[PDB]
Amino acid sequence: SVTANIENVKKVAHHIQKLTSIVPEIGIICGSGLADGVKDKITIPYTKIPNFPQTSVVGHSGNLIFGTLSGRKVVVMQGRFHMYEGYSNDTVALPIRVMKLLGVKILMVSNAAGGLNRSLKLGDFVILKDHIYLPGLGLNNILVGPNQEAFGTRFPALSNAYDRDLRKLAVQVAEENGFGNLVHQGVYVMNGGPCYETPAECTMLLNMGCDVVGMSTIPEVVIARHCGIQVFAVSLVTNISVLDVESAQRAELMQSWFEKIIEKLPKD
Amino acid sequence: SVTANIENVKKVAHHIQKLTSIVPEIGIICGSGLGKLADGVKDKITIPYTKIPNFPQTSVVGHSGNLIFGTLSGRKVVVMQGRFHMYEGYSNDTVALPIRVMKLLGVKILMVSNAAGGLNRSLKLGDFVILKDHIYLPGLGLNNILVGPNQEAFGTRFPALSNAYDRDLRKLAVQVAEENGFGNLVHQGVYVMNGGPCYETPAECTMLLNMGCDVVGMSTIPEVVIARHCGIQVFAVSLVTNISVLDVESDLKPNHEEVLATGAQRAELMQSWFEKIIEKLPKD
Amino acid sequence: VTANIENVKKVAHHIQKLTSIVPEIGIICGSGLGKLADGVKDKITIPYTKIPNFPQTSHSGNLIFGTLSGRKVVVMQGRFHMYEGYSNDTVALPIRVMKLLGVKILMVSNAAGGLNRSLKLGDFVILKDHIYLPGLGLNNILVGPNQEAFGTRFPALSNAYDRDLRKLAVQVAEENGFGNLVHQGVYVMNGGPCYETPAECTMLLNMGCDVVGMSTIPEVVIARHCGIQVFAVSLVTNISVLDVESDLKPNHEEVLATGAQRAELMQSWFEKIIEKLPKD
Ligand SMILES: Nc1nc2c(Cc3cccnc3)c[nH]c2c(=O)[nH]1
Ligand SMILES: Nc1nc2c(Cc3cccnc3)c[nH]c2c(=O)[nH]1
Ligand SMILES: Nc1nc2c(Cc3cccnc3)c[nH]c2c(=O)[nH]1
Repeated sequence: SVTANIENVKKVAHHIQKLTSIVPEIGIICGSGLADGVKDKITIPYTKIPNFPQTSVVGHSGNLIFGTLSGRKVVVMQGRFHMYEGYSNDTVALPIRVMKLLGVKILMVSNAAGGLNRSLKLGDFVILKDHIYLPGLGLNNILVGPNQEAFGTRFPALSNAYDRDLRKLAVQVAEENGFGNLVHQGVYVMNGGPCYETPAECTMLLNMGCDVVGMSTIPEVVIARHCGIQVFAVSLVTNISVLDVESAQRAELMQSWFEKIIEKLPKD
Repeated sequence: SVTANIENVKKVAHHIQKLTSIVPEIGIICGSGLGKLADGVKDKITIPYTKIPNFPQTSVVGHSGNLIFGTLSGRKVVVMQGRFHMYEGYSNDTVALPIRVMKLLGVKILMVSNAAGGLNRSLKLGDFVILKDHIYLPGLGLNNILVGPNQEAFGTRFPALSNAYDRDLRKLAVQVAEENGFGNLVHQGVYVMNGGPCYETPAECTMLLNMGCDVVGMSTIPEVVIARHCGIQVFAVSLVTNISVLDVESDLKPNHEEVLATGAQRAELMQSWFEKIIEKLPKD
Repeated sequence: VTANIENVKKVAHHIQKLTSIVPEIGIICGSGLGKLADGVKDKITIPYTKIPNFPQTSHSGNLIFGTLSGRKVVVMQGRFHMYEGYSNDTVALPIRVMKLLGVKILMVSNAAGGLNRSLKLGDFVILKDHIYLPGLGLNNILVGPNQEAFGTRFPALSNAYDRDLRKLAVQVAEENGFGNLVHQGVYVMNGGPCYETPAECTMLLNMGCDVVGMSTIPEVVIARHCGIQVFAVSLVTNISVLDVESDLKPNHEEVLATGAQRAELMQSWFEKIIEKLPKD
């Protein structure tokens, strides 16, 4: 890993700009579980980008996808970097800082999560309105280390981290497209991973006021807000958390939802 | 330290197999209270960690740890004498390797004891608390022993911990305690790991109790996580070596000498308990 | 360099060659103790940069020896915070150096957010206990081989915030007419460097925490480990926001400003405490 400072980020941004003329205004991290629908698209493999972080192979590398979507210029990250895999703070931060320099103003991110809130059902959508960053509370915050002042301040507040206006809009779109009944808003808590929670851990997290639980996202969100990118994030409830020791389907819908949100985003 | 990958683990397992012919089916990590257990082992061969290439090395005021093979209640066991605790600064790979070596040697069941403070207010000094679940605070916080590339030869990328403390082994242990006349000492509860090496402040204890924790210690969970990852069945018990202090105004305090002494007091009972459990384990 | 007896001895001896003051009280100036450094009489200033192997800061820090209310003190101007990326050994060494120099009591101030709903801006919250979130999570300053020359493998934190020093500090505030500003409570450490979200604040409050900050606990842990008595106060520089719907937010400039506002009061308070410390 190398440092996500202005110098290195500039270098990566410029290489990318030589491969495409698209200036992205919206960044999309897709998680669980569209990229096609993107029109006039060019695909850049991470492997073709000097110093861009590399992904988990098996046989297949990640891609950066530029193009348009609902008439908006977007860049899509296909292939994420998760802390449980062992990646450094700098590795996880760089792609987000590269988006900033490329022009990105809004980050949209989806993930899969377990449902703690007892009123949640399988397949529900839970818009993040706040989070609890357990690793960050415990000295593994993605921002630990010298601050890169070119991107943001030493002590960031996370006041309106999940932009309330984007949340309102997303609810409105779901409502008028007839699935407002699947959509909730709640608190996402990050478990460092890679283990699923024990029933005791789930019970503790619920009593902590958490609604859903996952292993991702918060580090990106922290980096995004740090450099002034607006954030929208949703969890797909892919399972109901088990609280007692004694104890691809929604993809099309989710894609359509993001597509219809982007179409209504206020454009400068 | 060497990565706990299949290559390195294989190498260590093979060296050990050259020093003994015992194929262990039960693995025992002696904590507080299992000091005497090591002795009762019959037909035993002792292998010092120092004689095992690439096996992690221990601390014990100079004296090295040992691996002890032999039989116990007619069952073939391997006993780890000397553990690796995270607060000592050991790596994830160091702590994981011994457990993965057991897997390749044939181990099917891991039995582990430890000492812990009593958070649940109904607990008494010297009580036995069988773990039925845990809260892995370091794991929640990105210091999970499994962080890093997954070793697929041993297990999956995203393990569930559904029945981590095998319910059948727990039921059996309760039965053995009951019929041998000490069922009144035995409880079941949730163990929470504090990374250590400090004892908890009263405020921390109060928080952990309200979190739903019954006992608190500094060990064990990492081994249990590695064991479950590679499909070994787990049985674990805490000896309550002290009552957690919840009030800043108190003058009671955790004393490591008193912790060691309680362990030594219940040691004979605990050894007998493990010995009688092993004797009733369903044998393939 | 490892904070072992050999390295600490080396640093202690170098310092002792630059000054004859044997300190009995150690002061870590946080938010509010800016002015305290000045009031120190007969003072010699030693810059960290002149001390071989002493940790380096992020203008350099200084070690200030001298007297204060007739007592011999050493003042650390410039701290080492974990969020900056410093090692356990780096944070621990200065405190271990104090031990060898003669320090018996550590006084520390910091700035914190107010979780307890009864707290007001500019209040003083004497620490009577703490919750060490990084410590619970395997990032305890003491992780690693134990340095036996300084203390035991498994330290208790029974009376970490000496009850007698707390009682005294309350008495001093009371008789000097600001007893109404002073509370006692539980301090929780957030590793940092981010301010807490409303959800995190809500969780921390329900955990039983009164104030939240990013410092102090590691030094306290090292101090208690080697048997130094500890006194620590938080200045409430902001009220924690518990609601996502609010438009109030933590502002570092307002944090700095509140600190500077109460600085004179805080200095006077530490000065009048030291004056009443039982002297061997
Ligand atoms: N911590 C946690 N994460 C998840 C996820 C996210 C995930 C996990 C593994 C593979 N792919 C995605 C889904 N459910 C949960 C959960 O319950 N807890
Ligand atoms: N955190 C915590 N740990 C323990 C232990 C574990 C132990 C092992 C060896 C020596 N000393 C302690 C026992 N009791 C406690 C406890 O109360 N809290
Ligand atoms: N975590 C947290 N810390 C603080 C502080 C301390 C501080 C020191 C340096 C810069 N900024 C803040 C003051 N208030 C808070 C807070 O609310 N939360």
